[PDB]
Amino acid sequence: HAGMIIDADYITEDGKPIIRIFKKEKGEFKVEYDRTFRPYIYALLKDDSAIDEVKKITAERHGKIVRITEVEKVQKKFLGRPIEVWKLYLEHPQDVPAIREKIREHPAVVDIFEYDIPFAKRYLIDKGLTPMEGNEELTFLAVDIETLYHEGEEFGKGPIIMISYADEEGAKVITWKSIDLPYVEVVSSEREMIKRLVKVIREKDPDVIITYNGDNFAFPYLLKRAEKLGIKLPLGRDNSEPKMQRMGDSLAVEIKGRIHFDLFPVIRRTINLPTYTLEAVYEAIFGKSKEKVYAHEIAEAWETGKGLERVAKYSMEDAKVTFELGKEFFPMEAQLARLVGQPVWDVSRSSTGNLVEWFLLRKAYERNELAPNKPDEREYERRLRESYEGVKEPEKGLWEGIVSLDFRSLYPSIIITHNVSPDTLNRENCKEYDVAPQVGHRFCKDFPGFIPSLLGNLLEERQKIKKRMKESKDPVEKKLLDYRQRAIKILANSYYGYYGYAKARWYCKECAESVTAWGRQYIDLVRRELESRGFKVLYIDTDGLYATIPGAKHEEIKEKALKFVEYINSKLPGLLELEYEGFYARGFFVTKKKYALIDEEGKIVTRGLEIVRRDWSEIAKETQAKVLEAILKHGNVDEAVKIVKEVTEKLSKYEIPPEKLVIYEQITRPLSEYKAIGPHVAVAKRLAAKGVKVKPGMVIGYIVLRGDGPISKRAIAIEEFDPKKHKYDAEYYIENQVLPAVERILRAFGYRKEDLKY
DNA sequence: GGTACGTGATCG
DNA sequence: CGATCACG
Ligand SMILES: [Mg+2]
Ligand SMILES: [Mg+2]
Repeated sequence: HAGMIIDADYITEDGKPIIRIFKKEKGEFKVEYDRTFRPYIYALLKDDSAIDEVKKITAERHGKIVRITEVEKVQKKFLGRPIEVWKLYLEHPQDVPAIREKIREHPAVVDIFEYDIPFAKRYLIDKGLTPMEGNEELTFLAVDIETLYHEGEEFGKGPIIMISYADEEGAKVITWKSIDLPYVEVVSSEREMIKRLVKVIREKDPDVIITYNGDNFAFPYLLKRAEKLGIKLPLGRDNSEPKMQRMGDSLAVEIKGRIHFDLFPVIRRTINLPTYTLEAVYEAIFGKSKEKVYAHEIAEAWETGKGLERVAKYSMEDAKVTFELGKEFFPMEAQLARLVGQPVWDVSRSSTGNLVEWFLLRKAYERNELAPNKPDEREYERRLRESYEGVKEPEKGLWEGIVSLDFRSLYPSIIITHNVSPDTLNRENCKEYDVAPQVGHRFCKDFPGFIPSLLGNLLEERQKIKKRMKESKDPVEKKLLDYRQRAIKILANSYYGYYGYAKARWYCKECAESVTAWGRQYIDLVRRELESRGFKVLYIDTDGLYATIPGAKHEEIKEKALKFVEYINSKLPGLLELEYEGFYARGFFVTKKKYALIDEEGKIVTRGLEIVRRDWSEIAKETQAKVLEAILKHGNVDEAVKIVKEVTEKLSKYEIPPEKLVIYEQITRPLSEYKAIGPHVAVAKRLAAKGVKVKPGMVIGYIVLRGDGPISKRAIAIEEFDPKKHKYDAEYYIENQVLPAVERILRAFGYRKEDLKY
């Protein structure tokens, strides 16, 4: 007796928390309320007698004192050992951060546990509730906005000039200037356009609102303009406004009762691109071109009133492709949510490490296993500093016909068979153990470890799904089950990396090294078997390898490689599996996770080399693209070296246009809060002194001028740069922009920074 | 309702 | 050098 859980949160009523579970039941929105769930933490005491002193600990919050409501002695498992801890109950979840350190402080408290779990996620776990279960069909709406922007303006100065939305009914634009198009709704003002978006969202009542970077652009901007205009945005199903949440240094927006699905973090994790522009992303997924209308063109069309039909078509397409992309990427996010038992909102905005931790926390509750704590700043830094033990340095030069092989589906099987877990590492009075090669870590065989045990169930569940897929005549369940087995593969293949994740609860350096040591025996086997087949291995890392058959035909390399994977998988026991990732026409390798390739369709794929960001000048970005194109598209490293020598000489002779020398960097604080004054801050302070309203979010465009001292004293605001009066710093653009951009790439061919000038 | 991550440039 | 700051 349940529908599909889409989210969960809590509200406070008479100072007491009420859990809200948002559900979709046979097409209808339902909200369930729970007033009975209580927040709690665990305390490990030196002796049971101490509970009388410990239960009397107090804190303060909201003018009122905070108390431990009730105490309960519980028997749990910690570090693969029985443990007795006290469950300390509180009235409100905001009581936990107020009292937890007062409890930890106590002389009779050995340690505290499970004290930083958000209340609604604590509820989902403890109540055994899993989001996104069932065949419930959700509704979707893509939303986008276009704003009037001028160089280096304060966030929200310019009005919103268009709002676009799309669904299965089509893509529409709301604007407040006359545009004669079938999909354009013309209203009287920015205020009436924002009120129309509110009306469209309330009427369509979508379960999912899809945006492209709506967390940082569309919704913060809508909220800023709504504030300036004195209007509300009752977008929540409870009529609440979209809520900005601070995630890192960037934002995350939640719309209560709905799933705000921002594609930007999703696409950034899923696919590898030098830029994540909507146009680049759409082309990568659907193989279709999308036209861009730049901010300066939008401003010119709006202010002049000429060429506005072009701007409205761009706004309409932004919503249309946002809808198509959302429908493409949501199914996998929905199955990952269900698998880890947390809402899509949170899961779509998480790293795989955090997905593993949410899976582990729920599994720990189900297995009565006390969860280890997250490290403190000291421990987190020490983990970042730790050195692991075990591949080779890449082959130099430009290689043709490159085959890509993936090793990742090897590691879950190694964790399971060798019982690699923090609870099985170096156990006292162990009867039988596995010793890791080289590294020598001992893993107890006496009981299955917490992680190996879960992994085995994950892998068995995936095999059952795959078996149901072969035996199914229904194409609808085959589709759903395919996303489910893919979600398990993604989660299982994230465990190896998680053991080494410095913020992990079940962090285990020895576990990660041991998996690396056992894994290496299979990587050495793959390498040897490839090499006896005539293959040259050009690059090897724990993730995979790149190989070619020097001087062979491309179809021969493919055929032999495909035959090779088929053969190795037949020799490797169990679920240990090698995967043929792909083929590349050309490629070069600099170091670990620093390489560049080109496929047979002419698409360039790189890792850890490209500088397509606003804080790098166009001259450096343009030169680097030209160097990569000379190498990968022309197969000519001599051309790439000549490109760099020409650009640097042209910079020396002041032959490069100043527009290609601009650096852009955002102001993120009040100017007095800066500890180190970088060039953009030095420029910003001068603007503020002139009367400019400098605020966090303002992007500073500057050019570095010739002179003595650090660059900060020699940087000028772009609007103040006069080509007649000012002279840019050619040495800075050569040595700090152009050469660093290309020196890593060209190192793969034997050139040093010094070889790239006349 | 806890506030990302890895990585590289520049300051102090 | 270590610290500080920004990108996407
Ligand atoms: Mg747009
Ligand atoms: Mg939430």
